[PDB]
Amino acid sequence: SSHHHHHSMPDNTIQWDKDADGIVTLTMDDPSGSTNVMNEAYIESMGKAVDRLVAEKDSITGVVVASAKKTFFAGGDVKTMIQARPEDAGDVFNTVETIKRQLRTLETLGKPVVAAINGAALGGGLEIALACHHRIAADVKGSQLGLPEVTLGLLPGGGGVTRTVRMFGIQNAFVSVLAQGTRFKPAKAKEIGLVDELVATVEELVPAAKAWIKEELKANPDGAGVQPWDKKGYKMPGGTPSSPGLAAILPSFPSNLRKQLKGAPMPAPRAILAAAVEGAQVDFDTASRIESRYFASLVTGQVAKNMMQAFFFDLQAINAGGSRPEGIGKTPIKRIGVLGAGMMGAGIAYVSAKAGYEVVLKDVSLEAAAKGKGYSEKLEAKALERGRTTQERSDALLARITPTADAADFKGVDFVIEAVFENQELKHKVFGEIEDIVEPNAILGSNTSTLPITGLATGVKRQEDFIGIHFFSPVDKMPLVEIIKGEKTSDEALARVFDYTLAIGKTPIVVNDSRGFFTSRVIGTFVNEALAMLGEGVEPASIEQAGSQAGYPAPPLQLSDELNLELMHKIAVATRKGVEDAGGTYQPHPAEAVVEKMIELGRSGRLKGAGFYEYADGKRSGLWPGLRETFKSGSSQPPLQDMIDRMLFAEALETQKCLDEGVLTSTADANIGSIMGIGFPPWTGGSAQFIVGYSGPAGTGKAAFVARARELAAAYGDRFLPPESLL
Amino acid sequence: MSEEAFIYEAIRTPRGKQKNGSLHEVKPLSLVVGLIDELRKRHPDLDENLISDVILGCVSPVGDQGGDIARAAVLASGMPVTSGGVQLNRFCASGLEAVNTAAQKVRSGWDDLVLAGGVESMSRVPMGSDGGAMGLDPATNYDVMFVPQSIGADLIATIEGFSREDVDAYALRSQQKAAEAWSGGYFAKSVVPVRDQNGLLILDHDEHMRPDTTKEGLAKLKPALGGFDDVALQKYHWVEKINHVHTGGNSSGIVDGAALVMIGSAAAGKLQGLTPRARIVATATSGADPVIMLTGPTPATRKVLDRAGLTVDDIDLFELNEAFASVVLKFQKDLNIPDEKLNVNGGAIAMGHPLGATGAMILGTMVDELERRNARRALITLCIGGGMGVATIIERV
Amino acid sequence: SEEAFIYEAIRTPRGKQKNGSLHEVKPLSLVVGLIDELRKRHPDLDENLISDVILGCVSPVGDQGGDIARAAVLASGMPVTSGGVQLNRFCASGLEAVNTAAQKVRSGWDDLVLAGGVESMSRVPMGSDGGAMGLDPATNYDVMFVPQSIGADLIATIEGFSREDVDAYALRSQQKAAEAWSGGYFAKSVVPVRDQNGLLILDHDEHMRPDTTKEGLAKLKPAGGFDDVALQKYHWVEKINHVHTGGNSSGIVDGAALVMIGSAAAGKLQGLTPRARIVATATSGADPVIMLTGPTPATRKVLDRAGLTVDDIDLFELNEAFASVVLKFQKDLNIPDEKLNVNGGAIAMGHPLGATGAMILGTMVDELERRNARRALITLCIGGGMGVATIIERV
Ligand SMILES: O=[N+]([O-])c1ccc(S(=O)(=O)O)cc1
Ligand SMILES: O=[N+]([O-])c1ccc(S(=O)(=O)O)cc1
Ligand SMILES: O=[N+]([O-])c1ccc(S(=O)(=O)O)cc1
Ligand SMILES: O=[N+]([O-])c1ccc(S(=O)(=O)O)cc1
Repeated sequence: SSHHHHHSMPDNTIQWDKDADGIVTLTMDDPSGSTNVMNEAYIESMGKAVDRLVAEKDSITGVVVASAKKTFFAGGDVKTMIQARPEDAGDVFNTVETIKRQLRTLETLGKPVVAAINGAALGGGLEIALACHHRIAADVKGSQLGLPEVTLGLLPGGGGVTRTVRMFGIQNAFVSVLAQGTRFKPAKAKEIGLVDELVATVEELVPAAKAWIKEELKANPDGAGVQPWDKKGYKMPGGTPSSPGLAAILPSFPSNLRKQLKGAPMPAPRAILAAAVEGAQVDFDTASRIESRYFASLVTGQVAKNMMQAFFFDLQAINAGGSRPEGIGKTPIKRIGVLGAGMMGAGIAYVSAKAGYEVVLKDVSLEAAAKGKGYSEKLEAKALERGRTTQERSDALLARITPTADAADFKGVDFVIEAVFENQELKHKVFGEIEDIVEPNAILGSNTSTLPITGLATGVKRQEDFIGIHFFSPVDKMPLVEIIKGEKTSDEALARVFDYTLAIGKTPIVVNDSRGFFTSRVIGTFVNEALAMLGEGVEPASIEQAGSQAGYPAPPLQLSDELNLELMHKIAVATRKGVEDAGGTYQPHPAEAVVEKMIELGRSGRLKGAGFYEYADGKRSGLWPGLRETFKSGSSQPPLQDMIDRMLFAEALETQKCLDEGVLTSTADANIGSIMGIGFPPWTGGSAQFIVGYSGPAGTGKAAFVARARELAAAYGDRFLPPESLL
Repeated sequence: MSEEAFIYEAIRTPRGKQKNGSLHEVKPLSLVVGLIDELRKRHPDLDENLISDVILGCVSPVGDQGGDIARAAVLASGMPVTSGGVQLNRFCASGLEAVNTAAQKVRSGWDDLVLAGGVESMSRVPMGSDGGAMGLDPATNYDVMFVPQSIGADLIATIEGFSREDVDAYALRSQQKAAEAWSGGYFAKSVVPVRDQNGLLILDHDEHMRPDTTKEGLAKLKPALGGFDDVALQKYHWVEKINHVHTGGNSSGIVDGAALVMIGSAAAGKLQGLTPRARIVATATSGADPVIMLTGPTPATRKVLDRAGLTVDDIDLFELNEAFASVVLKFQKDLNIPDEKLNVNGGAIAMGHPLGATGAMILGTMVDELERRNARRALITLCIGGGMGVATIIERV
Repeated sequence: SEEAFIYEAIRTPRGKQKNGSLHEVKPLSLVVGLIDELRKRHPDLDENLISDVILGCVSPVGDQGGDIARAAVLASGMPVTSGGVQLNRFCASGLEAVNTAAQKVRSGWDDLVLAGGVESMSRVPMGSDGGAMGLDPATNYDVMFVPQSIGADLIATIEGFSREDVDAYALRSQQKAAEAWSGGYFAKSVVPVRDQNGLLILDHDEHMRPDTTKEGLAKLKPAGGFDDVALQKYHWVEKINHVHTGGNSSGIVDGAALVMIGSAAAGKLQGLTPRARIVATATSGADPVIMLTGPTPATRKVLDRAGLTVDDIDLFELNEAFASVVLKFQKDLNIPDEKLNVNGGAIAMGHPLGATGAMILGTMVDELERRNARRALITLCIGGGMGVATIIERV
């Protein structure tokens, strides 16, 4: 009933102003930061303002909600939400019920309420705007509008689910706005219905809002301040679950979502769909209360804590010079030179020119370098028809990519990114033929998968400017850039590649030099557990199903063909040689027997035409039918959860080893690096968070991770034994 | 144990087709009343006060079929107001479950004479018109891993290795044995033609039958969004691809129909001068996985044979509803059922599957075929959604 | 041969129709919550021995369609062999499910069966299923369909039950229900409803108005041609005295109930204590225009079937659909006033159609044990003119 939490004290965030017409202007200006956010201060501040709008309603004709910041209103207090324990469900429920009670009063005041959206209105901010009767957005660079709480394992618990279903129906609200937390530019926001009007600048917002209140009261006095769903003849778009047109396809919505998530344990889209459908069956207030319960179900959960730790806290520290050297200034980059025009080098030239840099794309012949720039043309021709870029913009993009085969065309290059074959001699030869033509103060980067950077750095004169800049195919999609630090690599170079990573719109992690680095080494334990399971006799279909239901983007056998089993065998030949001649004994992984068995059958992967799958006419066909007879598949039928856990634990344990060996310097880089680089499932929050935030039938936390690891060690092998650092 | 339950009459209507059907203009309440009036015509001197209940299976108790359609049948037919009337819904075996409950009511000794059967006018009340406790609950639908009946049958055929030609062979076989049964006059005394309020004929035959079916005709048919494949394979992770072999010609037909069975004790029949036509030996209920949805009959048939103290060799006639050809083929292969004892007079692929009434229709079919062959025992069973099963064993008197 | 025993009998609180606490709760959730409670009371129960789950539901559409009994089996995680069947005998659906379960136990072809009902009337109002006496004017015109409310008024008119007479019974039920709650009678059987987070939703029958006065009951106003249709059949009465209001009629509420019924062998095999024995069941009825009448021949039948008379029964429990129905039942069989609906009835707590027969069944199971008494008789009136009755004996 009350608009307040309690039923010394928080600060105040809302300014009050009542003009001579009777229009109140609520300006949100939280003094504890540059962005209005949903916290104790706002809840108590809006509580007072809503109480005052009721007490003085005789002398009030309309309300205008505005912001004094760059942004309108952005999100909530993650520092407080990430601490909600299962025993805090009552307080979480009462909070969002209080937050929505204020908006419900503001919404049913009998007077028009207009949102003066200046900057970004994301999450809790858009939920305030949706409580208004009319929304005006200033079309300005940077402004965004959306409800992205699903990307943190939450749901729009401030009426976002209940109101968007009221505005667009169950299907459109779930697909477009809710289930993926889509952010919208103000132009697209007006196109879909989240925003009603647009203005040129922010100075016109408040005056255009009062002009709308004036016309609305004069032209539509009966329905002024009444939302469409608060009218007698309201009909939900697309129908309600009782209407037969929707009840025919509604039972298919959960199964379609189960297909989208590939059976992964992510609870937020499931809860959003339930709250939406259950809400459409009842009145607005009962629907809003159901929305609160599903919100308290997610905030007190473990997956939401993993996502909030990874995509909020961990990502903020990385993007704020967390791993970047401190006392290093900037050094802008003029022209880029890319050695090699494969799907890697041609993709590096695309993202470098998509950011605005001039690129020189060298290969062996002009015939191949022109096919390297042809990788950027196809990604531009597709962007023209879909409508993301313009014609004058796509022409200026490809014009920065000058393909060549002449080593002399690298004159005037201050950033070198090599992407040729993984051969230490070839890289020594390639960098030796280029180090004297480029600038003296250039960056010499090497897109390397496994070869140590210290060894590669011997074949150049200035070893300070030699560094590993590991990209991921396809470069136009993968957002991580693994930056490797050789022994002779200088801190000054770390920053220049760090800043280059942010310039192309990518996320950096700093890694110390060692074979496998962090991404390739950890993803090796992922494919090795699946190949071992295949040799042990597990069904190939069950293996891929376990990899998809675990949360990975690509199943492991499918990924092995993309990685090419010729490269996998070579890595074992080198790793076996670096221990035998070093005066030791090599314990070969059981997956190596499966690797060589496929090589012997002439099935090295997708590059050579046939691997674990078959590949007719480019696209991938089904599994190779002879795979079952080759490995006696079916004789081993372990639990699916054991297959899933063996893949998750192999990477989680190997990640802890990298943190032990000093390969990674922070848990934040371990999480984002695992998620964005090798595709570790987002619901885990990273292969390091997977340990401390583990949950299963055994228990919760690091203690339960160890217990489940020892359970796998008893039945599968020693490699699932936790290191001392976790004991 | 206590009292023994006997079948005294078991009739049904012709099954009118869905598209341009002859029974589409007939309210389902009238289909039941018509069978009630036929029982009166066969026994004019019966004291209807002894009838203590009317139990009708109905999977979609909505619209023309809502409001306890069994009670409306008691009142509309002018039956004694003390004769009760109750609708039940166990999906596909609602018809047989009604007969089973009627027999179990007589066995308990607290009911003498009971009418039982089912009704389903699928051309007027389509499947799913009742909504669904799970259909509108996405939180439950998500967790229970729900897969429709058709995709389970495609999966059953994929696992057990039944090709498109294999299931189309059984479909042709059912179309033949049904046409042979109609020509031989096997159904003439139990299929009661539907007539209007003026006595004019509306339908006298199962008009869904396609008696001129050929192996080539079934091969030309096509298999019937959603994502239920990705859901089914998430549970059966060892299966790569589902082979969609089922079409509109190898699956049961959408039809309208009704069925009525009169069940009572031996004292009830002797008191009313009724000749027992068969005896209910045993019933049972079991099932298997809910995603495959259709492997329910297998443990239900074993549990009813184990209860009656019989084996597969002791059963003269097997009657399994032809919801999908792969389900019958699996049931045949698993129990090693002789092909000369299984659905000998055709099944739902030829004549139709009026959900709530199918159980009582195929029960009355075996009561007649046992007398015509002068055989001893018959076993009737049906698959059900969620992985349910209901089996019944009868013995000719 | 086999005897049927009641091992557990629980129910949810009954949430009212207007601004009710259970309006946001799916009727499927109500049944699952009762299943989770039976598991808590017997965690080492082998659920594979449960062969069927029989639920009564008068309006099986929307949230209550698609065989809600089967959904309670799958959603709760019970074995897929546990059956699941929904039935509908109007107001007796709850008691019919219990009786049918007991009859399936006696036949020997069922070992352990759950039985009960569910009716979320605030989400699925009665009549949502349609019916063959509204969409078919030909049969409606012939059977002389008259609602239950008018038959109750007609019963009071014929029997001489004044407006003060029926309101006196309404006050009597409100008092006896408040006394039973405060006395802790319902503490063990009424299972409070909670959400997905364990937060409390409802823990009491909120339709109760325990501060009711006879002065306030007389302030109430009573509840299409049905008056003339009824008198066409009952031509000896000139006018129908409308005496029933929302204060002396049953309450429209949400709720569910569950009963565990099985054989003595199944009870021993699973370590369950039998709380009562189902002696006999019976069905009958009377005229379909006055409708409600029907319990009286159904009660005489179950008494004659068990070789018992009125003087052999310790407690009588008849559903308080309308006040005149209970007063007519009490007048006919000459029920002592202190034996009838001793812990209150539907007038105070509610009548969730599909589950009511199973709620009053469990209410008598508790009161027999609380008083250390022998027998009790449970019955309900039904639309269309039916009626079912059950006699239980304490063990
Ligand atoms: O952002 N929040 O969800 C939030 C909830 C509760 C509180 S408070 O109860 O500590 O005032 C503050 C912020
Ligand atoms: O609404 N909320 O997200 C919320 C989070 C945490 C807390 S608590 O930890 O202060 O109990 C209260 C409310
Ligand atoms: O700016 N952001 O990246 C952002 C992410 C999530 C949220 S929310 O989940 O708290 O609504 C708000 C803002
Ligand atoms: O893809 N792989 O199978 C793979 C195996 C081992 C290594 S490692 O020796 O560098 O750790 C890297 C990659």
